Amino acid sequence: MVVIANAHNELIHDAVLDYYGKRLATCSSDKTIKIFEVEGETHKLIDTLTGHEGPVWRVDWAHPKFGTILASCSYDGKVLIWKEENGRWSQIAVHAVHSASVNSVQWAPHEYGPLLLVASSDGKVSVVEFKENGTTSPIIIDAHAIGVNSASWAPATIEEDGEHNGTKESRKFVTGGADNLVKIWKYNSDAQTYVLESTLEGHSDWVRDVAWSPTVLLRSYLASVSQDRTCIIWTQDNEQGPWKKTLLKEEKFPDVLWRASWSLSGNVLALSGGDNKVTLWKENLEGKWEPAGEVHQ
Amino acid sequence: MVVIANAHNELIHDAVLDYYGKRLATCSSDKTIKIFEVEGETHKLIDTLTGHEGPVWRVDWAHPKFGTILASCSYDGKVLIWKEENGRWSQIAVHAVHSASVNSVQWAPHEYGPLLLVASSDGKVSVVEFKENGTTSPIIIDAHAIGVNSASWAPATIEEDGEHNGTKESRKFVTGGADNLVKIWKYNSDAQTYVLESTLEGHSDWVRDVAWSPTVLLRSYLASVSQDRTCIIWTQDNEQGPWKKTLLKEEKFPDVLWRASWSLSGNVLALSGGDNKVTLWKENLEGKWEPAGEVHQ
Amino acid sequence: LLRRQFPIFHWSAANKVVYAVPPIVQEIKVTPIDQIIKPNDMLKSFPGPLGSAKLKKKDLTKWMETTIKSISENESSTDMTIWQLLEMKLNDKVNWKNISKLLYNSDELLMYLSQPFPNGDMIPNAYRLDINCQMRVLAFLQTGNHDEALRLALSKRDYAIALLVGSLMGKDRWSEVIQKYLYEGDQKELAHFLLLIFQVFVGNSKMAIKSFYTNNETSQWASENWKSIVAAVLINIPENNEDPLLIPPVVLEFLIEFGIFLTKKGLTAAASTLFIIGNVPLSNEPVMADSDVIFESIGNMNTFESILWDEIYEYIFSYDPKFKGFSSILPQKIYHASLLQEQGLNSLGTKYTDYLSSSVRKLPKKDILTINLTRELSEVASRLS
Amino acid sequence: RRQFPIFHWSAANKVVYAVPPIVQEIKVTPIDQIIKPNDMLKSFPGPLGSAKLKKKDLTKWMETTIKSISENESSTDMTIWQLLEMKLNDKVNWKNISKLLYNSDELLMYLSQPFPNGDMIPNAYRLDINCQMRVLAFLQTGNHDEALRLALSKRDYAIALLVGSLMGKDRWSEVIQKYLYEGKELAHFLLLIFQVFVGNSKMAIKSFYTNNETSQWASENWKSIVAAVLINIPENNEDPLLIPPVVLEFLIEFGIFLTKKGLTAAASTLFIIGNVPLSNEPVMADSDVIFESIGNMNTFESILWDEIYEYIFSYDPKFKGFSSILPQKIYHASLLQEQGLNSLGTKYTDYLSSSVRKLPKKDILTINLTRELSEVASRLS
Repeated sequence: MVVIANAHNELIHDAVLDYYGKRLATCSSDKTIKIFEVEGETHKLIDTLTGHEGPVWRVDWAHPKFGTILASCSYDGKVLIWKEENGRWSQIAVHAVHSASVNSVQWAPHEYGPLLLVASSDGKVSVVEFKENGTTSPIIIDAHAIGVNSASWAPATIEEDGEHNGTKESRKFVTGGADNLVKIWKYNSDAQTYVLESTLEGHSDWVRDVAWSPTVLLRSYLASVSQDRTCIIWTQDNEQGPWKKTLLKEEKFPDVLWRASWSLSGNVLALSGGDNKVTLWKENLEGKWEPAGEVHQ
Repeated sequence: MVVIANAHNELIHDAVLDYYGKRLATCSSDKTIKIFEVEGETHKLIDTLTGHEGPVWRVDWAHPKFGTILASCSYDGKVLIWKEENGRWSQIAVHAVHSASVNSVQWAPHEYGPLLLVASSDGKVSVVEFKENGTTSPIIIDAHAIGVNSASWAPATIEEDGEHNGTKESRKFVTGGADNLVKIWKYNSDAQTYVLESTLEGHSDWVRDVAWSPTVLLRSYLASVSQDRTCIIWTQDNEQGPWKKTLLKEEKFPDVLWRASWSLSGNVLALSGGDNKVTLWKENLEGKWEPAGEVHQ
Repeated sequence: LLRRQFPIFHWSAANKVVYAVPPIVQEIKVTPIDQIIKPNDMLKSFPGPLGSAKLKKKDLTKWMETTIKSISENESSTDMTIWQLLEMKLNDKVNWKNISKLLYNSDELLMYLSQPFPNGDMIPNAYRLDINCQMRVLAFLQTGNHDEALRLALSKRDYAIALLVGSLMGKDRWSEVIQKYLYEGDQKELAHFLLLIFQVFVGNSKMAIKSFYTNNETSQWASENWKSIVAAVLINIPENNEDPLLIPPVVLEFLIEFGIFLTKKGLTAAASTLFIIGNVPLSNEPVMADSDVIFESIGNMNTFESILWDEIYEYIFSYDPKFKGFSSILPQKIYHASLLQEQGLNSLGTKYTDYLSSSVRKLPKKDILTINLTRELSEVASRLS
Repeated sequence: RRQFPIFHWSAANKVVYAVPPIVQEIKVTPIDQIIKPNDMLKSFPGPLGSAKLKKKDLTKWMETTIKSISENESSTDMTIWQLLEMKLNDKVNWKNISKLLYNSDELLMYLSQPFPNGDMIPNAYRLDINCQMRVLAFLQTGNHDEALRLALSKRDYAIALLVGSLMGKDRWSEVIQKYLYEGKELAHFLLLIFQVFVGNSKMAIKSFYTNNETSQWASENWKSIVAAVLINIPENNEDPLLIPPVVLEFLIEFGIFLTKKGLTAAASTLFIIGNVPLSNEPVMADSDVIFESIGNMNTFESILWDEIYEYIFSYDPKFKGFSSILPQKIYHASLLQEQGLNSLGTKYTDYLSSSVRKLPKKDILTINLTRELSEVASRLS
């Protein structure tokens, strides 16, 4: 097993393997990103990335067909985009539109091209492209009252296009805000922006994370995670129908819940909590969620 | 109504209208036949026919298409045949084959041509043609033991011819004898004569007459009449099946029964009895025979 | 005896008769046939050959009214069931209720039912499975044991569950349960009637009726009360607005099976009534496979009623467009024409021979029946000129 | 200002996590030191229906799996497992299916027990001569309703049943109820059995919804109920696998009810026996309940059961796969990827490709499945 001790002297907020599992990216209150090479059981520091002016909260890798590209977000309200060329790292883009902390950044399904979803404490969400061959332009929407803690893409899907009797793609994402709400957003070519599809109420305190399952199955799954110490699982039988709400388990968790992440096949849910434990969950025959393993080290 | 008093000074044994009901023929123990013209309510003697050498028992008219032809039979054992031409009568033929009284003579269905059925006390029955354009020849069969009192043609019918997969006609007649029996006869081309089809037992004394109904219906009807003072009605559902036997009425008649004759349509039966009364009979819905009129004058 | 003067009587083709009747010098008389055979206005008034398309359903419907009136009025004792039955079917003014009431006037019974009836308590006089036996029956059924379940219900005389269990096993044992309930224990005839009604609407009319043959006591009852029996069955037929003339198969079996029984017991008018209601075709073929009984004609084929009834019954089938006619009665039609000749009705006579000609020429020219009918038809036709 | 756990999945069958101590360590390990692959998915005989398939491997695989599962975990309800095994074998006798749901043999001892056959006092009612005459006269006048009313008011349920048979299944049923309930669970059971084989299963079952006492009984004893019905089916040698229409109706109606009470497993058991196809179209017109998958779709059992159930339908050459479960098949292939089973993985993506391309290239399901299939396919190389 690969162990990395002391990647930062300060708090580590995120660590993410790239697609081939041979680079690791880590980020800290020390305002830096670090890129580690992982080849077999060994590891080595490749480069430290400086640029942010406050703690870096999250990072996300872009799909390998776009090359070797990382995105970072920070308390300083900026999103930075980094590329690896001929072994060396550098900064290639800056997304600086928000007037308060940027809490999450996430690359969209590769079907949309290199495109970013960005969530901020200023209450807004932004979506901007990455290009080296052209001019970009952000779409900025007012999402949540007190602030947005998290935003996550739904999988690419094709839907029926009525107005023209053909097929159009439906781009959706989900957001979670300091207003205790979860919201679904859908791009609308007429409005030229993302518009509110649904408002899901269930939590009694800030929503810290939302993760839309990449399940290839027809039903849709969302996991939302709150400071109310609960995890809500949202399902939708039909693209155009209502959302079902279900508590992962009937009783409050011991501490606050922080992150939620689905496995690639979309059946396993891993929860990061305040009790400093990661818990895995999956459905039984009757559809009830049950322990699927743990990491409590 | 036409009344003829004193047609003969001796017993009158038979009187018969021709087909058009304009000639009457009467015959007597005085050995003669008389022919009366009947036009309207009037009548006149046309001719007295002499030739027989004993009482003349019966006469029968041939079908008009053969012309105006009478047949007579007699105690003297002869059958005489008479023809009317240009108003005047004469004798045209003699059938003299039997060695005792000839008791009945009857013309066959016109389908067979001018053909006679003859019955005798000598126990035999003969069948002979009448022709003026050719040579005749009698068929003579042993019919009943002690003697034959009556013989009557069955209607002309066509039957299935198996041997050749086609149609042939079936010639039948019925006889009644002093042996108390009734018998059906059927011509057989292979045997070149009439052969015994069935022997119907039922009477307990001489059979005086038998009459085969000319009914156009499928079922066959025979009336036999005996000195046992009863009348038996014989039916046959199928040309090839058994004969059903039924008493006309359940109780003996007052005297002996002498003649039986079916109406042309074949539904009415007229009985001549020893009580010197003629009774008419016909079937009710249930098929029981019931009075249909009387003549007792 | 040969020295004795005997009566003489002969028919002529010229509608004359000759007879001589020795006195209580012998006279011979020649008189027209009708001074001896009193003719019927019936045959004379009948609206020509039905089916002949110069026919208007008018003349016929009115003719039946007239005839039926005169007949019953002049002879009250005459059973008019068949007359009136054929009239109904001719009108489409026919409902199973109407036919039922024709067979048997039920109004007598309505009086009885209006009479006040005790709706009070009663002492237990029957049996019913207790909790124990009830459990046994369930367990028996849970194990698929129909036979053991029924045996137990019958041995405790609980005919309710017996019937229920019996329904899982087919009409056969169902019927046996009915018998045991009724006859387990004067009230003799009550059971017979109820038994039959319940058998018919289950498909056991064959079984039910076959029982008569073996029991002389119940066969006398059945043949004596056939009118009310059939009437009971018909009036219990479930109403069907779109199928007013659709006999339910189980009722059809009953009519034929029972119409056979009646034939055996000598009652051929009754039998024919059932066959008519059942719309059984007139032919030479047996009405049922396992029987030799034939529906050849309505009443004795020689009777005038039979001639007319048979032709009317044929006309009724004729409104069914596919229907081609009853060959089996063609002989009777020719015989009909022959009867018109004897009554000096040459006019209507040719109306028949002519119609019958086209009727026969539309037959297989080589069939035996065809060939005979042609000859016989010629003979009658000849006589009518 | 607090150190939190970290966990992320990788497309490379690796995982990254960090768990704060009770200097913070980050670990990267193969997904199987976290998740341990069931031998179940690994041993399953490739894609069924793929014609490189021999019905051998499957029948044996079910035996093995069923043995290991029950042996290692006795508490696991094996009804569905064993039911699907039977139907897979063609050795399908209704009696065998019944005995699987509930074993009636426990009753055979009670039945063999000695029973008092002593003459009894009267405890029921029966029409006297008078009433008996009235009933006849009523029938002679065509009055079914008045005849039945009289038989019921005198509590003579025998003639009541008889008269009732002249009037249709409807009032027949009502008589059954009155006879049973006039004066426990015994009645409920008998009532249902007699209703089913008359065509009143719809009526009989609809009654549960209104009575909380009888609905609790029905849902609690559904196994023995269905078993009673099946074991009472008339054996037809000509066609043994065909289901009596009135029994098919009952199964679906009964299933619907079970679903309405969240007994999805029980419902699926009935839906299988009745041979209800897997699809989105509401199995029954009068209701919304659908049969989308045997048990929860996200479970491994469901993946396998669903594919096995499909294979069984495949016997009939006319039959052409299911659509509603295609997503589940792709999800299956995805699950193989995560368990590093790229081999069997492509066996599925490949088969599924031809499977999908045999659909209208204009449909929503087609385009989506195509995209999703590409993504998984890409990941497997």
